[PDB]
Amino acid sequence: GGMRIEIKLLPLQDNPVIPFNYNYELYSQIVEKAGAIEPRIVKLLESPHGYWTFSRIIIRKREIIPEKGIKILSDDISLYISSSNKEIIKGIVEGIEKSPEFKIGDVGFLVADIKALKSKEIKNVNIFSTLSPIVVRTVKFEGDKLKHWDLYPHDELFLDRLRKVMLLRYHEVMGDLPEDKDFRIELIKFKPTRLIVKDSYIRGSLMVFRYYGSKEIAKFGYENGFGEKTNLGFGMVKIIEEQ
Repeated sequence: GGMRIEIKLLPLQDNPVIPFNYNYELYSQIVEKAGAIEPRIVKLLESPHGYWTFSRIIIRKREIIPEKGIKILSDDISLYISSSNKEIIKGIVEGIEKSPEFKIGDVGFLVADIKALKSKEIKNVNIFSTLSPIVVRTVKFEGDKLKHWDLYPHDELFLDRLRKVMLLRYHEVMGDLPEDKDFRIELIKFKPTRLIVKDSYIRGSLMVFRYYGSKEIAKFGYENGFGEKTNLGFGMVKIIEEQ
């Protein structure tokens, strides 16, 4: 069943401005903290198959400062993390309880609280909303090397690519392919995003979509994120009753 948690963050400085592209730095700290308590889950945490996922830092009141970052205008800040593997979550929770400080750019944060969220029931039909951008890629030509091409819901290959990615990740993480491998989605809301992850741009979709199909895959995406690069802080979604 895995677990989903909410981490409340308290900035040490007032009205700080954090950079927009903090994914790799945040990812690194979580892995570093979890590894200190259980070196054996580091391999799972760093695997590109996405054994877990995390959201973007959710700030209740923010202001986008072009060419500077995100200006925090509130102490109500949350970071959500999820995984189908309870052992991963316990490693992360314990790791953070022991080392409660996070550095995002030049802004420091203190973990103010860690709460387990209720894992909602997953059905054959669900309305999902992104907490972090969904990344779905394909391979396109670029000189003498294969370059990854980021897709969006309006792209013809999006759905088939998403389907393949989910099946591949499910096999690696769960151990075998899901009995029901089929699903479709219908876009409700959409906005493209671009983020630098370590040294490269990763383009994804912030979106609200209705999912139809395989319950096994819906549950997997809900717990481990939809799409690719989930362990780097992508593809996390929440369930909404109607929106």
